[PDB]
Amino acid sequence: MSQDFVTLVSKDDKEYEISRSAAMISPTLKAMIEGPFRESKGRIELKQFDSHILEKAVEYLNYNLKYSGVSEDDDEIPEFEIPTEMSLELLLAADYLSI
Amino acid sequence: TLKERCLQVVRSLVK
Repeated sequence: MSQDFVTLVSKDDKEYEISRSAAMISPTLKAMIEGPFRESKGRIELKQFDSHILEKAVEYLNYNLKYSGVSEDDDEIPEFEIPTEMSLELLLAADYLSI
Repeated sequence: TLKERCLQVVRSLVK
């Protein structure tokens, strides 16, 4: 029963809790929990990246899970809009997330 | 995917 959740954390400890089912879509989470496991035990503290950015980055992972569950491409899956303002920092969050 | 979207947005912004 491996937690069922991992914690991607933003700025001053704003913790987004991501279901294992989504988490595993990031090989990076899967590595981190196993490598420096004394530390990153389903915890990724990007304690500098902002919650509204991290939210979109992890929402992509959830969206990916939904898309996968859907399987047949689109069953009311919305357009994954990313405002320009997001992209700037979201790039780094996305890189760390590294699907 | 996310990277591609982000890159496309950045590219669009720069263009």
